Amino acid sequence: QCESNPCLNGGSCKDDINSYECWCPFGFEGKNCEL
Amino acid sequence: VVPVDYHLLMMFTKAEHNAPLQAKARVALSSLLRLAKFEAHEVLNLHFVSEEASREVAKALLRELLPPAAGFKCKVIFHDVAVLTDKLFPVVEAMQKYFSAGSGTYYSDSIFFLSVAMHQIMPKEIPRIIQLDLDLKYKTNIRELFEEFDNFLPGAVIGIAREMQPVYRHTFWQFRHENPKTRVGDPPPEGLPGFNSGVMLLNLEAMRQSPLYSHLLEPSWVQQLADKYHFRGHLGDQDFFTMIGMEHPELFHVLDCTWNRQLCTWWRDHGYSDVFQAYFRCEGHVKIYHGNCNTPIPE
Ligand SMILES: *[C@@H]1O[C@H](CO)[C@@H](O)[C@H](O[C@H]2OC[C@@H](O)[C@H](O[C@H]3OC[C@@H](O)[C@H](O)[C@H]3O)[C@H]2O)[C@H]1O
Ligand SMILES: O=c1ccn([C@@H]2O[C@H](COP(=O)(O)OP(=O)(O)O)[C@@H](O)[C@H]2O)c(=O)[nH]1
Ligand SMILES: [Mn+2]
Repeated sequence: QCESNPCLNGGSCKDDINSYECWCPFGFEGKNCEL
Repeated sequence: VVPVDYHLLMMFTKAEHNAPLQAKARVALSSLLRLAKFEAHEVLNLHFVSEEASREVAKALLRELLPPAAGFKCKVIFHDVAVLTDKLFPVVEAMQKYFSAGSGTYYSDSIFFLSVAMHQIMPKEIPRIIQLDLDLKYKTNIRELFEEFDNFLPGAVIGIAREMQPVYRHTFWQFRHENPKTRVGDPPPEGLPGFNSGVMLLNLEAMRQSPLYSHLLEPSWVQQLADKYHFRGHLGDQDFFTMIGMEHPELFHVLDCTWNRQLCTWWRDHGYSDVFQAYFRCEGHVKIYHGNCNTPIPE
């Protein structure tokens, strides 16, 4: 198991090796949609 | 009397030195067995998919719980995770890259697709089986779930409850973006929120006998739909059923939410505050609680 990618783009797992952007769902920011 | 067999199947792997999983299993199996009632000529078959260390753990748990109060005949069967993995792999290989954590195709993920090819893994004497998670709490007699098989419309092969979080809202983002009018990923009652694999009525005969279902297993069909839906997941069978459920809802008998009342709220806290309620709502007399994402079950 991996932790779900909080980002809307890339793979299903967070810290997808092949992703460089993180499009966050509304109201979140940060490299893992933390704040 | 002609003896009537009932079949349940649970995954129970890597359970040695995993006390949270053993306690989950204990809660599930003890409520299951306390509340089950079967007629004298009926037998409950409990299938476990386990490597050899989890087989011994399960046996220790089961001997403390069997025979059941209600006194009905119960049989335990173990299936080797390594044997099933090898059987599943030719069928399941091509779907793994879309629905496993994360890339690409590993043997260790193959068993998470067991349900999709259960009709080819189980003896043909087994016409139907109910696959269940071990993080459940049964509030009723499991015998009652089996009558849901009778509600399958022509062409339906699998019974399954909806996913109760907007995980598929999130997963289908790009397809939703390109198709503003889609119901794919929307909440009930009118949207298609996807499925949860915690409780599944696998009609093996109907699965075997469905030409549509058989085609959908083929590498190029899996590939075409995952491309159409821009689908990437890590939840295995749940993902595959959810996806082909978007294309071909006729395959699925949707169970009442009360048969699989998911308690996980992880997605509420990860971008879906405003809509979470519309996915999570479940009303009626709860028959099975599902403590998914390690969520403690109320008592
Ligand atoms: C995203 O990652 C997080 C953090 O690891 C997970 O908690 C999320 O998974 C939860 O939310 C969605 C549910 O679909 C999921 O429960 C299912 O998991 C697959 C099946 O094994 C199971 O029967 C089903 O309940 C839940 O854990 C994840 O989306
Ligand atoms: O190490 C593990 C992890 C999972 N499971 C089985 O697979 C199911 C899926 O995991 P779980 O239900 O804990 O996660 P959920 O997907 O429901 O959040 C469990 O009920 C177990 O039956 C297992 O046997 N060993
Ligand atoms: Mn579960």
